[PDB]
Amino acid sequence: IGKSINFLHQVCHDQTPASKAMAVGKSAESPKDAAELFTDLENAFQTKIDAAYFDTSKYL
Amino acid sequence: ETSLVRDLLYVFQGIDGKFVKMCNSENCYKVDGKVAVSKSLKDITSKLSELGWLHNKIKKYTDQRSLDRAFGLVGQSFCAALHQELKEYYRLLSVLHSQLQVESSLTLRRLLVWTFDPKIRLKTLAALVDHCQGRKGGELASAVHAYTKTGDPYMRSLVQHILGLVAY
Amino acid sequence: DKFEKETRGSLFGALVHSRTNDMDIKLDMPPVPENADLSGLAIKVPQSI
Amino acid sequence: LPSQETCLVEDLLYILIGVDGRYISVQPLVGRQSRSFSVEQNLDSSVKELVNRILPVATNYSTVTRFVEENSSFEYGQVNHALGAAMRTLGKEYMILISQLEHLQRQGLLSLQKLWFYIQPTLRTMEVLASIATSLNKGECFGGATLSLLHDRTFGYTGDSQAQELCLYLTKAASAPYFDILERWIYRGIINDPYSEFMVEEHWDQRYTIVQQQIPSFLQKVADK
Amino acid sequence: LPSQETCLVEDLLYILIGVDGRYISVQPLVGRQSRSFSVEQNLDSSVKELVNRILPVATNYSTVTRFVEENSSFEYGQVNHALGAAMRTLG
Repeated sequence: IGKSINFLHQVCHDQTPASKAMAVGKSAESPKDAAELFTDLENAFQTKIDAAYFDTSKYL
Repeated sequence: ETSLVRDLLYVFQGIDGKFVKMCNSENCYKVDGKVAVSKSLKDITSKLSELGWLHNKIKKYTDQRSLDRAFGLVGQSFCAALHQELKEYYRLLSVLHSQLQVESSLTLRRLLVWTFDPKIRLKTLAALVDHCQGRKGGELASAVHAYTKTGDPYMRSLVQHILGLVAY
Repeated sequence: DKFEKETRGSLFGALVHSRTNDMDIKLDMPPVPENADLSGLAIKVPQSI
Repeated sequence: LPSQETCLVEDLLYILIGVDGRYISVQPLVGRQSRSFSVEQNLDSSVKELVNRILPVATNYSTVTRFVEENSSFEYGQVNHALGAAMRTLGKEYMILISQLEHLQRQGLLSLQKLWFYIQPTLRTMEVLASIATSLNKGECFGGATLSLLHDRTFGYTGDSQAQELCLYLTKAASAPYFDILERWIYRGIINDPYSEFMVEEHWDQRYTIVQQQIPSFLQKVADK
Repeated sequence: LPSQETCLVEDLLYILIGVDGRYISVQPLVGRQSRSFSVEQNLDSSVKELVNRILPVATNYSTVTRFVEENSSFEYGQVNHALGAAMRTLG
């Protein structure tokens, strides 16, 4: 997924794949991990990387 | 007796007190040349011995980092954990002085046991650091997770807070 | 935050009497029960609900 | 001479929590189960027998605590480490009536016969935990076979209310790990523990290695399921 | 023994704003950039825990002194004089 973002830098864009709803996500995540007891997510973390994966592969 | 009650506050607060133990290693055993005292004081000194030693183990790692920008990452998020469970080691130390100075006021078997639940909490934290002296990332993240595989949810939670913050 | 408040309150688990953020509370175990003098005692057993 | 009679009362309470005396000497033995305690003899023949009568009651606790608080801590993390840590948790609450008993002292107001009558229900309570500590050390049971002894024990004993209450409680907090890895295996299909606790041990139509030495605690029909 | 104990509490409160104590001697090394403190010969043996209050106020003055030196004399309005005002608000 980190290789693919570099291939659109060979197309040169500063765009986070397709929608800007991927951008809202970075802002949402940083409070959601911070507010928690001291616990990090990790069974849900692999779920939205699918929704990132299908987005940046069909778009590339 | 009661002098030793003000003395047992000081290796918890730092290291040494009234009568010096002469070592920041090994086990932090009473040295005072008093043996014509009763041998049950001696058995409470050997409990205290691994309380004060387990406290000086937490100081070594966060003071060996002596905050550096080199591995400013993940190494120092683990030290911030070590600072948050130190602060609490001092917080039961303060309700123990509030019992001392009253405006029983002397220890009993109550606090003799009370101390050991922090020992087994701080032991969970000794076991996380003996495994990995390294400051390198993803090596500490493989270190604290090998203690979350174990049985018993009681220490598992304690290592979840560290694994959540190593991960942060 | 839940872990910190719980820990801070229970004074690192050294209070099994109630949780309070007080550093000046005297640590006292409850006096011997009513019927102890009749029945002796046995170990206390706690629950989960 | 009457003071030596209260002094032997106060000395016993440190034997009781399993540490070294003040005039009662402790023998070294390794793998000990009952280490001999040499009492300070007393001048009147009746007060010394009383301290010999309470003496196995303090011994049998002190030994069964000493090795389960450490043996559990050596373990790989199976359900029996969760059991063995739960005995140490239960040993916390033991220490509350003993710490409250000395709270009533600041002069003699106790006798040896009051000490034993206070712990008389609790001596049946510790010795039914002694028989769990004894079997699990004879077999050196792995995590499937602990729970297999332990099930039948809290459902083949009755003899005290507060005793059956605990041996249910702590086996149910050791079964709760086991039940959770059942739910990970019967819903998701993963199997992950440090050391396997089941009969199944993954890798024609062979995909499993099966044994009858770590089967569930319940009758073999659910193990087939 | 408690009388010396409340004393070293009191005397610490005066030290802590990076100011002269009573039985605690402060000497500036190089122009107030570093200042070494000298705690009294204590009649209790909490001496090690006394020094664990020295190192907090040790790192106190060398913030305060540096920035009251920056913003008043160096005359860089951009950042240096501005940030000196900020850290003074945290003072």
